[PDB]
Amino acid sequence: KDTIYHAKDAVQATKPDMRKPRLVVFVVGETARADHVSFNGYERDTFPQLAKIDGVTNFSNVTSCGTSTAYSVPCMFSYLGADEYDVDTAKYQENVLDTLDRLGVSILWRDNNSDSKGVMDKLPKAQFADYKSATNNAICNTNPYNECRDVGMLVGLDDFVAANNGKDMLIMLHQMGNHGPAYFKRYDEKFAKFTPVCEGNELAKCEHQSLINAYDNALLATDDFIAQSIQWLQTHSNAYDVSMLYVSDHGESLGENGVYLHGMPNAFAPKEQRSVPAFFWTDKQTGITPMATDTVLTHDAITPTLLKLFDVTADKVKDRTAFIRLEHHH
Ligand SMILES: OC[C@H]1O[C@@H](O)[C@H](O)[C@@H](O)[C@@H]1O
Ligand SMILES: [Zn+2]
Repeated sequence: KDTIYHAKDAVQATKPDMRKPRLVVFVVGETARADHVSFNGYERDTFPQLAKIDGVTNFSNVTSCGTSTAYSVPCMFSYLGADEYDVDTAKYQENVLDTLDRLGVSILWRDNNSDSKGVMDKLPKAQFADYKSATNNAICNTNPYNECRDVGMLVGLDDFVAANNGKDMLIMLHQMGNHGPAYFKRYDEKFAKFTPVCEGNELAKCEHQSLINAYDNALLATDDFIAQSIQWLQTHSNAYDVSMLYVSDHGESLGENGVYLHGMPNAFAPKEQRSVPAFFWTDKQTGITPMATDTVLTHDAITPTLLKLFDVTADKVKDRTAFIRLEHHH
């Protein structure tokens, strides 16, 4: 079907031959709950490595648009926003990646989760890569499950930067993250910090604390993946203005009222399935400034954030709140 347009007015105010090119990693998270983030008040240190990195902003009031991967991911990149979003027609709308690609930003999507749920479908096929494959992902033999790890998506990104030398670049890394029910499979042994761990597939039959322990160990591995993603960006900070955005697609029920996993219709889904973490990191020289940590935010903030990071204006989101501010200190 023909593409329905939303941002044909979009203009990029500055080009990478007149200022530093910009390089952004957007980590599309999976199944992570805001209330299990240390920064949000959780009594366990689930993000020790991010805690040591300067310039990380944690956002304490972020609500997902939905409770599943197929529903939330397209909306996260949409112009319609959660209130007018239609999952069944999202694929035919111009989305924020379409706009950025059209204006010259090089887009890459690596996926260790499933796929882009239609978001990459209008862009050239080679700009999407399946990193659940052990012949794309070199980090699948570190665990007895032979499960490919999110950090494997960082291997060879330097090839992409070199192939796009001096251009603006936006790289999506779609995480396996905290996907259940087998939380215990989601992390290598070095992250088996909270013990004992539920290693059964029937969650209600595990002792509750052992389920929480497995879930929190999986968060430690995501803390590590985000920290290494920032470290990778930092190797490019002299030539590029580098930033990292993380937002989870939805949360997770962990036995409250006997509910497990996610995917429940928004009308009656419990809050645990909607309250998600978000982090923003940027290098000091970029001039990008985060919004207040307690700003009331939703997935609708993602599209204007991605546009602002590349100096793009679009009428459709002119009134939207982003994760980053409009004002600039000189
Ligand atoms: O029930 C169908 C859909 O309803 C939405 O409100 C939820 O966010 C989705 O996860 C679900 O798939
Ligand atoms: Zn998901």
